[PDB]
Amino acid sequence: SNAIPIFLSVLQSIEPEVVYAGYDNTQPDTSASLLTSLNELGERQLVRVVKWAKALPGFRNLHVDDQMTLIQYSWMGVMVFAMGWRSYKNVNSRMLYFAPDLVFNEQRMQKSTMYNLCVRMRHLSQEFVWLQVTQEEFLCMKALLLFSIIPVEGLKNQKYFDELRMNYIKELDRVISFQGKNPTSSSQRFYQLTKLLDSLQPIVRKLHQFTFDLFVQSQSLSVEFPEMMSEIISAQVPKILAGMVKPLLFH
Amino acid sequence: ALLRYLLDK
Ligand SMILES: C[C@]12CCC(=O)C[C@@H]1CC[C@@H]1[C@@H]2CC[C@]2(C)[C@@H](O)CC[C@@H]12
Repeated sequence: SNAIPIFLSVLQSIEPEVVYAGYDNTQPDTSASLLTSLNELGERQLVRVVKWAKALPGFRNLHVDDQMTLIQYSWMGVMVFAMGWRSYKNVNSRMLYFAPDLVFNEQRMQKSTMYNLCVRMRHLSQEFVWLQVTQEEFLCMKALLLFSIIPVEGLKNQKYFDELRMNYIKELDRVISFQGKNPTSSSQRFYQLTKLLDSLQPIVRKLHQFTFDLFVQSQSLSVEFPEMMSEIISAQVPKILAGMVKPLLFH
Repeated sequence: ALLRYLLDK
């Protein structure tokens, strides 16, 4: 559907720029300070995710209702995947590189009160190291995450979504073979990377549970949620936890 | 609103 050297050019050109959390690293870390900063980081990243998705070819040809649905449900996965890439490129996946001014070591993972989820996210980052994911594969795979979760009743124009998603799957397939392999080695690589994408979903589901817990207790825990974060978490996350969405896997 | 505001820009 779209030439392989062109696709990578478009994806590189629209890739969001670095965003800082704005965290005061001179302060002592508390659960509330770290979680509020992550909430603030998510709001800042979410603004870039919308601008990014709008520039993804074919996305804005969806009905605006479906565009809302896709961003509302997939923003967690897109951000966690990009975070794993950042940790791979910056600290060789030894720490969680949420932002240049918000890097989690073991101490911050403990005081965040989601230590086990942080460990799971570092394991995801380590898969980048073991697989030696290219930047070209990363960009194609991240684009696919916009097409990873849909309502159980489907979208307004499900058929167009189906073909656009199939298209972006083909783009990943073509990028892998574009890089010199035999067809056997390219077929294994496609399975590895799609299995990597599917491994995101259990992590994302736990993160959706965790963020709804924080939101419910935000006042008592002194954990602040920015405005757009609150609008999505108070609307689409409950539907996710109610089983009203389905992940679109590969394996 | 808000997410819709960003998409309509
Ligand atoms: C997406 C963020 C912020 C962006 C990023 O790099 C990944 C990270 C993953 C955990 C999230 C956080 C946003 C805010 C969240 C949702 C907290 O509420 C609980 C888990 C956090």
